[PDB]
Amino acid sequence: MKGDTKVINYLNKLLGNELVAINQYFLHARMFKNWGLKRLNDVEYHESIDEMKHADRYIERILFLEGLPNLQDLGKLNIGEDVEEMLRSDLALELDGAKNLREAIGYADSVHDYVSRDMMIEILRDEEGHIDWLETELDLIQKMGLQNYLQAQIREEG
Amino acid sequence: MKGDTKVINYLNKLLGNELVAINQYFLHARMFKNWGLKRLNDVEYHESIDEMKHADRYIERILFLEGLPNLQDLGKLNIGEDVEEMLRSDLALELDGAKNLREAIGYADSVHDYVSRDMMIEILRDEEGHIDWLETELDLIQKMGLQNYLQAQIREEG
Amino acid sequence: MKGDTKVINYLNKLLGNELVAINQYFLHARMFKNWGLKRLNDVEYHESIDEMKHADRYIERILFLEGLPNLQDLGKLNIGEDVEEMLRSDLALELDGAKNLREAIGYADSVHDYVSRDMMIEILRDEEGHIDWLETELDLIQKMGLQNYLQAQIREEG
Amino acid sequence: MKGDTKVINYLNKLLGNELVAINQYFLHARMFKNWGLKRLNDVEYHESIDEMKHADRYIERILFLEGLPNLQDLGKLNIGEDVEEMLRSDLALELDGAKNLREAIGYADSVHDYVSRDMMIEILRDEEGHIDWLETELDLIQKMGLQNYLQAQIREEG
Amino acid sequence: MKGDTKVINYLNKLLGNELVAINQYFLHARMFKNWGLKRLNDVEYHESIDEMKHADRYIERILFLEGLPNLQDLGKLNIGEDVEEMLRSDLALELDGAKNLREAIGYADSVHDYVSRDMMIEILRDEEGHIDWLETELDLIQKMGLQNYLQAQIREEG
Amino acid sequence: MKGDTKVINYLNKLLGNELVAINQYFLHARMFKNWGLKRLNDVEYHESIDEMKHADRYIERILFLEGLPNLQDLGKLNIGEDVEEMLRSDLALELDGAKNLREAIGYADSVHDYVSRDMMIEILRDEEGHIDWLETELDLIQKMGLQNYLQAQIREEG
Amino acid sequence: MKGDTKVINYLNKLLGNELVAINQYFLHARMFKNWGLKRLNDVEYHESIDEMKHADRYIERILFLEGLPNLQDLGKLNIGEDVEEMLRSDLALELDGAKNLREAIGYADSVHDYVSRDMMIEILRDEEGHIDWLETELDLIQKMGLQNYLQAQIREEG
Ligand code: HEM
Ligand code: HEM
Ligand code: HEM
Ligand SMILES: [Mn+2]
Ligand SMILES: [Mn+2]
Ligand SMILES: [Mn+2]
Ligand SMILES: [Mn+2]
Ligand SMILES: [Mn+2]
Ligand SMILES: [Mn+2]
Ligand SMILES: [Mn+2]
Ligand SMILES: [Mn+2]
Ligand SMILES: [Mn+2]
Ligand SMILES: [Mn+2]
Ligand SMILES: [Mn+2]
Ligand SMILES: [Mn+2]
Ligand SMILES: [Mn+2]
Ligand SMILES: [Mn+2]
Repeated sequence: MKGDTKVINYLNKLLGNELVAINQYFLHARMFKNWGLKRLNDVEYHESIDEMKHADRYIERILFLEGLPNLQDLGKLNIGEDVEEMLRSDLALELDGAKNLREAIGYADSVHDYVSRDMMIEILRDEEGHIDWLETELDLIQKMGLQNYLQAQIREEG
Repeated sequence: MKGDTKVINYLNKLLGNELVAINQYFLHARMFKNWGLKRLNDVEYHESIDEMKHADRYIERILFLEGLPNLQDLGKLNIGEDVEEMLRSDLALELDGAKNLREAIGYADSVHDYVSRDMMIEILRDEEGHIDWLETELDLIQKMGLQNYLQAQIREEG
Repeated sequence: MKGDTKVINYLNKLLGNELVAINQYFLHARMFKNWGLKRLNDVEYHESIDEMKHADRYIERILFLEGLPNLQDLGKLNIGEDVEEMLRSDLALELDGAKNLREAIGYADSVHDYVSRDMMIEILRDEEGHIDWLETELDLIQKMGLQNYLQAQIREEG
Repeated sequence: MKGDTKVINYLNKLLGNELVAINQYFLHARMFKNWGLKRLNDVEYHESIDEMKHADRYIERILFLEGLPNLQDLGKLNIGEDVEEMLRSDLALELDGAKNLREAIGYADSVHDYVSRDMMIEILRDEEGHIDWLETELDLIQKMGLQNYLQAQIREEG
Repeated sequence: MKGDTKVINYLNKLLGNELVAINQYFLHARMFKNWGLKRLNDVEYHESIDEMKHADRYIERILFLEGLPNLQDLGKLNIGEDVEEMLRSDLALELDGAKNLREAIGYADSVHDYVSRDMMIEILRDEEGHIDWLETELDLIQKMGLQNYLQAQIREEG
Repeated sequence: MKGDTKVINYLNKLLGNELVAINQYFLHARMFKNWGLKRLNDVEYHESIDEMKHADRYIERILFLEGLPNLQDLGKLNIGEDVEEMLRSDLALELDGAKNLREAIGYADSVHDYVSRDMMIEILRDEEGHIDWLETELDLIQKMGLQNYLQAQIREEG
Repeated sequence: MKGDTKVINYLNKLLGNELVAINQYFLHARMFKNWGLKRLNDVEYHESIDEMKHADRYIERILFLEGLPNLQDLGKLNIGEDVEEMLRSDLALELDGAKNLREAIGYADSVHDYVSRDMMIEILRDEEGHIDWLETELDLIQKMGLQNYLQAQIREEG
């Protein structure tokens, strides 16, 4: 079905954001894994899989709307050297994505693409949830201290 | 454990190949899906997941060997406009990867990194398997004709 | 138990026929498999296993009758280059075997070896069944056309 | 996929070895069976089926590598007249096959056909296992004496 | 089957390494157990059992190859007085074994003993895995501090 | 808890005996296995595991009693060249161990270490049981003759 | 049955020791419980129940031996004010009981009351086990520090 051109560009810009989040969350998960920090490996791997699934939703909507998914442009990953710096790059990436999402949702709404808009509010709701996890971890590091925080990651939660 | 520097570069060059195969196989799967070609969507999606799992094996080996995984450089995707052109870009990508793998396996062997070498022979064995599927499909297109070939893709196999 | 010498030679001549049918049906099954023609791989592999089991019945009867099984002389395989030519070499091999069987059954009967005779009528009944499958396929190729025939082989029957 | 010509010849030379092992192990199994030596019939029949499955692996690899399987040339079977002579022909055949395999594995490795090479190391591992069984039986015949050895074969093991 | 003499010596040298690892890992497990450090007792006991099973693989290969297993020469155990010193003697023993293994694998390969070679790459892969556990523990001790590290060992993981 | 010094030395002398029994019973089991003598492999492997478990009981008692387990001194193994010679070295080792145990039990009793004493009477009871098996086998070899005895070992008991 | 008078007095002296251990372990369990230290409540409550069951064994043996159980004399409880002081009073009580037990076991043995003697070696074995737990806890308090030790007691082990 023929979509609005500027909705298709927002969808590609947003898909482009997911492509860096997938790679950055996946490499952080495996870095935490290699350090023995199992709980951090499991939560970050899951966030990686969520972004994978978001990228898949945009690829499919762009194709239905008769656009072309751009999987060729990868933005700049910010890895970090320690646990706290790694969790802050992630919080910062999420905060930018949420910002681009707010803008795209408002545009899709103004051109009456209500289905693309609802897709994006669902993805925004998942991003606000990752933002909540990252903020609480970063605070817990300050409150219990890094050595206590690292000790809490070596066994997995349920 | 400290790995050989040139083994760590081969592992990153190879990881870099998987990153384009993941994106190119995933976008081809979803293009076939949008066209109604369900069987082709299912096989190409599975190949995408295999490359995902290969990329994960290299990320973990590079980290143990004390190197840094490069998830920042994405090579050039070659998408294609029709079914046959899409399957040929995939066969060509696989044929190059197999070529780089043969070279890396030989080097890892000469520096006695037998575990990195065996990991790569396993991945090479999976790639030869994707090469076999792609070659047979491309031949079947010539033998039964494209309209018959497209008709065979609209329901999924088991 | 001491068998009739000429019955033991018919049994070896017939065993010799099964040894080429086993190899020719097995190589055709794997050729069809490599071409993507799964239904043809499954039926020809099964015919190969039937001939295997026939060869086993003759080996055991020749040994009871105090003869020596000849597994050393392999006749000339006629492979074929395409689907239709491959199925016609098979039909032709079966038609010759059935001819040698008719002759051996009549001889075993005239020397009163009724058990060797009944063994051979059972094997003849299986060969007439392979002849029926091969003839119907060769006719279906003419009636629906080769491209339609090849399309029907890519998924397996039940 | 196009294979190295000399790898395809080693694969055919090896397939040719399996074709005599299949026939020689199968006829020995049925000879032991006719003599009442059930345990020897069961182990030799199983070795026959293993060679069958090895021959199938080579036929499929040669076809993928774009060669032609040679199922037309059967080498010379060495049957034997008694139990010990029969088991020694088998040990001798296995010892030759292992020798040709060592040579082919080294060549496949030097042309970087690591998947054909690994296939052959797996088959070599099964052949070393048959070599172990045959050597132990031949020693047990000397240690307990032939009449005791024959008595041990009349019921099947588990 | 008659093996290469120098392969049989590498196999005995390597068996000799496993005999000290078995005793050193077993005594460390029981020392950690006596100190209340249950998680460390369980992981080190399991490593002890792996070495037991490796020693068993070499004993059986040397016997098939017609050599004699040397279970009479025990090298020098390095026990350690505290947790960190104990884990570093283990890391150091593993690093030496891996070094002797790399050398033996290359020799077995050059004499074409591909089955003894593959046995050793499998054992090398298990040793690289123990090396990974030991390195991560030694780093976690530095990152969370010894009192936090000791507190994490008093209950067992799953 | 602080143990008596001479009790801790008896416990180490005894642990030292178990370390040769473990290695001598394990190598005899695998030699019988390689010869085809399965029943003898299973019983001797089990005796090896019992000694393993005895060595573990002494290591743990010495540690509680505040001593140091000596796993560094391995005595002289007496392997043997044939079945009967191998079983007699085992009977002789057991007979010595039982002798050292009788002496240690009496000493532990005189210093009132009743728990170390009871541990040792339990281990003595297991050793008298291995002595019974070895004596009966050695007699059965004389009564039925070696060729009959070897024939009885080729299948496993229950 | 009429017992030896001095065996009956040792049995009452020992029963008298269990009566203080029951009360001291039970009050310590409930004190740890009230402080939130659940793991310490569970282990000390179980030790209390073991002493209960020991007191029951002595009451029954004294009655069979025709003596009178003395449940009227309670010795002096040493409670303690903090966690470490409480665990040391317990270790000290156990160490005295073990001392009286060693003496009684030797006397019962010299008058040939082998059944009363074996009853007491079983109880001694349980007391050495409580001694092991108490010593390891007291060391863990020094090694991980009291605040880490108290944090580890707030959830129960399995
Ligand atoms: C173009 C970007 C990618 C897309 C669109 C994508 C999509 C997916 C999807 C849809 C799944 C299945 C999710 C589910 O469980 O329901 C998946 C799984 C997975 N992906 Fe990706 N992925 C991408 C990139 C990557 C990369 C770079 C890696 C990193 C190595 C990766 C690793 C994985 C892994 C390990 C799994 C789990 C596979 C399994 O065992 O099932 N993916 N991905
Ligand atoms: C002397 C000729 C041969 C005889 C007498 C023979 C006999 C047999 C028999 C009795 C079986 C078991 C049939 C059943 O399932 O009940 C069998 C299975 C089989 N044979 Fe043969 N065979 C012969 C040659 C071959 C050859 C040349 C190949 C080709 C590679 C082959 C491949 C197989 C395979 C793949 C199976 C199935 C094995 C399994 O997975 O169970 N056979 N054969
Ligand atoms: C010549 C060296 C040794 C060899 C070849 C050896 C081999 C084995 C094998 C094959 C097993 C069974 C593994 C399984 O669970 O699958 C085993 C178990 C065991 N070994 Fe050893 N072992 C050796 C020395 C020792 C020593 C010195 C000790 C230390 C006291 C020991 C203690 C044990 C224990 C406790 C088990 C578990 C037994 C059970 O409950 O099943 N082993 N060993
Ligand atoms: Mn997202
Ligand atoms: Mn997110
Ligand atoms: Mn790949
Ligand atoms: Mn691939
Ligand atoms: Mn037939
Ligand atoms: Mn037929
Ligand atoms: Mn074979
Ligand atoms: Mn074989
Ligand atoms: Mn090892
Ligand atoms: Mn190891
Ligand atoms: Mn013992
Ligand atoms: Mn014993
Ligand atoms: Mn008590
Ligand atoms: Mn107690």
